Amino acid sequence: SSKWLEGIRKWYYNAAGFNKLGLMRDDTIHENDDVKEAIRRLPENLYNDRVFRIKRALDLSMRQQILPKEQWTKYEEDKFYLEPYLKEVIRERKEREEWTK
Amino acid sequence: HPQDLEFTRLPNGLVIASLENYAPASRIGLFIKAGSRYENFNNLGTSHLLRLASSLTTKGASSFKITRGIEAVGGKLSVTSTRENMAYTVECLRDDVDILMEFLLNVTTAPEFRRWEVAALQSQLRIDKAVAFQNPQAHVIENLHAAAYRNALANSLYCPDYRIGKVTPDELHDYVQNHFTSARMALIGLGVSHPVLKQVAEQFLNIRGAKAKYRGGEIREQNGDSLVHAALVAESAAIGSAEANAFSVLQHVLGAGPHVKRGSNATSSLYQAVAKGVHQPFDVSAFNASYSDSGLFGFYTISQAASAGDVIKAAYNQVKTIAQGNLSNPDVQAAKNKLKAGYLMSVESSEGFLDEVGCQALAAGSYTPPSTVLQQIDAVADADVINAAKKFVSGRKSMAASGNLGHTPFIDEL
Amino acid sequence: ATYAQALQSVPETQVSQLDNGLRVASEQSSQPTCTVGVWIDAGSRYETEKNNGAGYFVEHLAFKGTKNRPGNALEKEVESMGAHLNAYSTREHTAYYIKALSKDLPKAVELLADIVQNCSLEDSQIEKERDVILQELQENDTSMRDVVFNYLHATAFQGTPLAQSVEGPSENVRKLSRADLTEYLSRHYKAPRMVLAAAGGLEHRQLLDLAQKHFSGLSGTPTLTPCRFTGSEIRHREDGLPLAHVAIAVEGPGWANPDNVALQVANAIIGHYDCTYGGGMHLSSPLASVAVTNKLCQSFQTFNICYADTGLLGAHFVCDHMSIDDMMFVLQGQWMRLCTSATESEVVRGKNLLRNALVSHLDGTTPVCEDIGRSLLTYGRRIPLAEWESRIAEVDARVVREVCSKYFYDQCPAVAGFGPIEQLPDYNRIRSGMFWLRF
Repeated sequence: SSKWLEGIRKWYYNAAGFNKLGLMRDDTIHENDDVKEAIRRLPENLYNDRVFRIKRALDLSMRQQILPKEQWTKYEEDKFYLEPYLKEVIRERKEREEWTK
Repeated sequence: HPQDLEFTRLPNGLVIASLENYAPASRIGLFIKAGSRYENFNNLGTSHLLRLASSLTTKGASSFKITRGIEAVGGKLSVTSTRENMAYTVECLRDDVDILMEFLLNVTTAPEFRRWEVAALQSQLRIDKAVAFQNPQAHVIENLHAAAYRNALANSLYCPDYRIGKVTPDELHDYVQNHFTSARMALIGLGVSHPVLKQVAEQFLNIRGAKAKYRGGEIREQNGDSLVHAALVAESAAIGSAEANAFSVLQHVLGAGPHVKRGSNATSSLYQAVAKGVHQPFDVSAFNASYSDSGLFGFYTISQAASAGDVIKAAYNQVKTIAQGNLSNPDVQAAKNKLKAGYLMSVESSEGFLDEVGCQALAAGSYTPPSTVLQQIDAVADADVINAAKKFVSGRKSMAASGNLGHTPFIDEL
Repeated sequence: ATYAQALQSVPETQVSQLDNGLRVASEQSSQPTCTVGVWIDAGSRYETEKNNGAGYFVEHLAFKGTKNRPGNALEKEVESMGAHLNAYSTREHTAYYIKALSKDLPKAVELLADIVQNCSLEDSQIEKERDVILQELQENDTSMRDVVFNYLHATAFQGTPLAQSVEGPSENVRKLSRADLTEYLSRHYKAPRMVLAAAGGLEHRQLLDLAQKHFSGLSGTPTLTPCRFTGSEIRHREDGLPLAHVAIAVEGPGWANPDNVALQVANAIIGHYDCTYGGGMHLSSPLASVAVTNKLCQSFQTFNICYADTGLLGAHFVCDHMSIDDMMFVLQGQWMRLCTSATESEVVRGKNLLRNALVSHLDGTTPVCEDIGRSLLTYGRRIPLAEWESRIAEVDARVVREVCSKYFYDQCPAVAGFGPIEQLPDYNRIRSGMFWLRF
């Protein structure tokens, strides 16, 4: 049932690897310009925390070294912050397209 | 034409004045007491920021939907404000007012005001203040109000230099929550019917500071640009009084803007007597700033720097010889007819007619037709004019000045 | 109400003639005021070389001494009746009108007859007012937009009297004579060419009676030549200016073509922008959205002005000199976009904007009476609003691409450049990028 799909999700989140460099979900997003608008529109404190986590990740991958066991961001306590903002940017994209057609 | 106005003051606090005439250019004004006097020293620039914030995302419809739809039906939205008021004016065809009315509803009662658009709005504030103060007279007038109120009426129509950026939109949203309440809205309409606005204003708004004293003093600006501006005003008369109407007839007797282009202010006796006094190219007028709980009145002078105080002395002696009863009475009647022409020709269009009919409606509580107001222009005795001028002489002073101020006195030699 | 309810309830603007050449007309209205004016079809087009600035001189000289009344008793009586008095003289059409109250109506028509046919002139007046008009040229020298449009005319009409500036050169100002000025008065005002147009709280019966009662005795009893639109560039490099002013225009169709209305639709689509608007990134106009996006212009206006079967289909943008070729590129890009790929929704939006601008323009007293006066000097008639709704409904995107393929697509421009023109490209770049080779 629904419990099994969530267990697949938890396995995949552990085997993905971006919890071993301390990152969170909304820090691996590939940039179009919509992503760039969503990154522009952030509140300041989470933007600073984003750049700190990114900079630790680039450091650790520079010396190709994984964080300890204890500092891994465990599943479903990471902040899913970008999906409102990126959702609204894509919504305005669809709005431009449906208005000009 | 068997048609005329229609009124209803909806008793939970709002006004509706519809005028179903047969003109295609239909206009909707929505008038609120939310001007600069409801904003204090800790949130300056906020009404200016709200004026340029006409076109943002509202609760349900983003700014794209709003701007593109209103331009697609082709309506034009202008927003105008004074120290007392704001005024949302949407002008369009006679048939396309319901969706523009819903966009007006969104603009009023649907605030989101998101932060990146607020930053773009900061840039817009800087550009707007430059376009404002690149003309000298408005700078002088804001100095003048700053030199005659020890409270919230002295503030600008704009953003001061230190409120750029330091203003956040949640200050605006709390400003919405404490002043855009439903008991403060006068909805006036030209070209629309009463039941349309009755349904909209009845179902579609649904929400629900202190007096200003007299400061007294002067504000100088050394500018060094060969056009000395000087405005001198005393506190005269609040709203409503035929005393203030007598000050209006007084400024007609003194002289207002020239009714003839390329003239020399013929019956405007200030410039006649001061051209007799000073033989130079200069420019003199009178001015009156009536507001609800207080008022102001005085004169204004553009002059060369070398002959400024001579003009100020001469016109001041003209005010003294008029306040000491040395004039003619049918000239007061012809100036009453000048105010008749002024009031009837401030309501030529749809637009200024809308403006002052609604501002009078929001001020006086009910509508008053213009013909009895013309009767009230003619029906004020000359003793009221003389006592008003003597009250202006008897009062204190308020002087704003700008330019090469090395030939202009301060107080005593005024 | 509906569109038939819109166009149905309409006044009719009765016209007539007096057999002196006096074309009289009026429109009733509901206001308790009026505006009574004379439009005289005499501007800079109806002059010679040797007297550039005669008409400007008269419209600045006809208020300082009348025939019966002394040195300023005219204006004295005008402020005695409490009314506004205005005069402005274009390159072909001249206006003298009184915005007055209803009660002083025979006084109004008598004073207007005094201004029209009953002016005195003194030589102390020509002396002092000559000094005044040199002051006024000092005033005009920094009003940059009029400097631009005077550049535009003065290059587009080499030879013809249309390129005469209304003010005239100052060396044509300080050599005049009252006899030659009145010889212009006595040759170029006479029989047909004047409309007594009134608007407001009166009647055509009333105004016809006052016309017969006042203006009878004008005793009215050989011009209007074509105009060669040459097309070139004029430029004034002066880098002591902060803002750059560039105008570009091509040949205007005039009045005897509904292609006037077609270009009104097109320049309703393109139109105008200023830096002090609300909402920049969401403008429907693509030129406006791009000029906000890359922050190009301070302002522009893309518009029409026409004289009798000629004129300037025009555009005028103000921007900083480090952004000129970009603005010119996107301007020609929108022109050629209308030339080839004119689709329907933009035509619909332009027709809505034409409705709005036309109706809200024709308002009040002075715009109404201005419309009627310049209509019945040029047309012979006034256009009713049913004609405007019909000639809006007539024009679609096919008419747009026809008019744009004739008027824009590879036609020689007139470019007036003023200020910091250092980036502003050569005329051949305007020529080669003016059309498209489909890029």
